[PDB]
Amino acid sequence: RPAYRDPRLPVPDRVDDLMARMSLDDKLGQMVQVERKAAGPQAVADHRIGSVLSGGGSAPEPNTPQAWADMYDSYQRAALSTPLGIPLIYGVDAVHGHNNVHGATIYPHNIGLGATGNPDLVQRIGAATAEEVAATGIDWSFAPCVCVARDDRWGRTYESFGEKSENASAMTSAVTGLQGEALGATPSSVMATAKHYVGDGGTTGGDDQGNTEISEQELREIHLPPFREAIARGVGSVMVSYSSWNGEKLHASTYLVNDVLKGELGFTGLVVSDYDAIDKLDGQEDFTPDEVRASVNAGIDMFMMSSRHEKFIDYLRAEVEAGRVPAERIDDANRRILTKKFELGLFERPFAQRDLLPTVGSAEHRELARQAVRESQVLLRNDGVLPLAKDGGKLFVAGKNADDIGNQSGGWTISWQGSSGDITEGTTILEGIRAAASGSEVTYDRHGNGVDGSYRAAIAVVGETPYAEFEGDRPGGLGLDEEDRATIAKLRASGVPVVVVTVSGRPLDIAGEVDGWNALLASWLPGSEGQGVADVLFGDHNPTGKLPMTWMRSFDQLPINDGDGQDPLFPHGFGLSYG
Ligand SMILES: OC[C@@H](O)[C@@H](O)[C@H](O)[C@@H](O)CO
Ligand SMILES: [Mg+2]
Ligand SMILES: [Mg+2]
Ligand SMILES: [Mg+2]
Ligand SMILES: [Mg+2]
Ligand SMILES: [Mg+2]
Ligand SMILES: [Mg+2]
Repeated sequence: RPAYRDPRLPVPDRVDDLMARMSLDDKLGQMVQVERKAAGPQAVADHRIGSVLSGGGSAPEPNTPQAWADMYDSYQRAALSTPLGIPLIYGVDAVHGHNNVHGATIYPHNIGLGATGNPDLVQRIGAATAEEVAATGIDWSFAPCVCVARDDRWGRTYESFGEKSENASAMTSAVTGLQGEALGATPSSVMATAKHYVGDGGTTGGDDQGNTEISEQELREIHLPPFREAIARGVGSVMVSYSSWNGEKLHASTYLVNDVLKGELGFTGLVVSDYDAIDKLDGQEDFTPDEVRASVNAGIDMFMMSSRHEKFIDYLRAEVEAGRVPAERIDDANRRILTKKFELGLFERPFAQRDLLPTVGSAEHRELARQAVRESQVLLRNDGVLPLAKDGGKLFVAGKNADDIGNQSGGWTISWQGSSGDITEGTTILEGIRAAASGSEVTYDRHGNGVDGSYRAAIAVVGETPYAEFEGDRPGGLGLDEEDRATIAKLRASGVPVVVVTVSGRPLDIAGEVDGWNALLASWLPGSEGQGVADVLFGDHNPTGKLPMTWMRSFDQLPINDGDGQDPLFPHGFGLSYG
């Protein structure tokens, strides 16, 4: 009988009726998103908490798609038992597939997706990702990063679709895939998150969580446009950045968050903080009442925290009681959060859609991922060695990234940082090479040992190991490590033609060596379907990818970006094909 329980009522009328019935404590609870390790289902319900997230690597046991759905439903049952029965919204980083879930499809990271120049493909990946997430019940992915990465030293360069605002703006089609045209319209609708607002790709030195020291014009012309496009597509959520703009923390920027994002850009959705982001406002651990006040009054609606939910609620209650946070600010945050819960259909269909569990890691989704692997490959040098024949002559394969699911997936794969090894279901690049050259003997040695002049070609799959966020900052350099250079030198010493394949999250500093390589193929972080690399190597896919970042002649040029007058090794948009 309460109007908010009427599923035929317009959403704003349902929101009005529910909020009319809420105590201040109910409203404070809705503004909390707590990490699952800090609060089980009962505690989430006891505090009337609005949201739970899994941080990177935060899986139930066992890590299976069914166990995630069970975990989600367990939290939801408790939330539904409260006096108002406001359903929980659950968030997760599903940033290249449902990447915390073992056996989920792992798509190329954003930088390779930007290299495809194919927004329709990115949209299809958003839709397939949303299906695999909705199978586990989770309602909300912290994706896409619409960050415009301007300094390759940044540990999140690979989460960026490219260095040009055009790149990221075009790829906000990921939002349309994840959400559908209308949030909640289909059962696999999953709320998307434009992140991180704003300027995370512009920090000085590419330092993660750093300071973006640029004019308002530069901020608006380079970093803002992808947010505008995501909003035009109906993005349900925007996540604020840890970084600063001209020394002002984004999480305290009333101007950028309230005045520009909510006001000028007219964003009507849910503004969420980054993880324990208010804690970092004063540079000291934990959050103070001052940090709560500053960030709530900046206009943020929901606060993502690793623990201390009861302390957050107590602090915010006191701020509201004292009038330092106006009552309308709490109501604005609740109207935005509850609206998305109603739009997502959570008051009608709160539980995991287990009919979708068979799609998780399904062949059709892996075929889509393989197509993204193919199109993300960027051919940068080729003297004729590529494409390799399927003629039967012996091939040699080497490199620490040749036969490693985890290395080819990079960060945010099962764990937060990612890791090396066979960490989820997929096909390695070496396995794709063996299958492409199905009539050929294929010798593999990580370090190139055993290669000789009897081989018709040697393939060295080198580059980075997995990282995420600040752990991936590289102020010290981006050259190949000593193993990669030793292995390539061993292969070149055989006199055999050498194909170098970079598995990396960004351009690497290779200008001093590249002239010795018969071919160079940039593969980025292709994900679980490594066979798409062999598709290009053997000419099944004539390379179509183009560089989404300008490729340095020297580490000393960073930051290097299209139009800055510097002379690059390869310019933005560069990519060879077979001719
Ligand atoms: O892109 C930011 C991401 O959403 C982050 O907030 C994660 O949720 C957290 O780091 C998980 O450990
Ligand atoms: Mg599907
Ligand atoms: Mg759901
Ligand atoms: Mg750093
Ligand atoms: Mg603090
Ligand atoms: Mg495998
Ligand atoms: Mg650049």
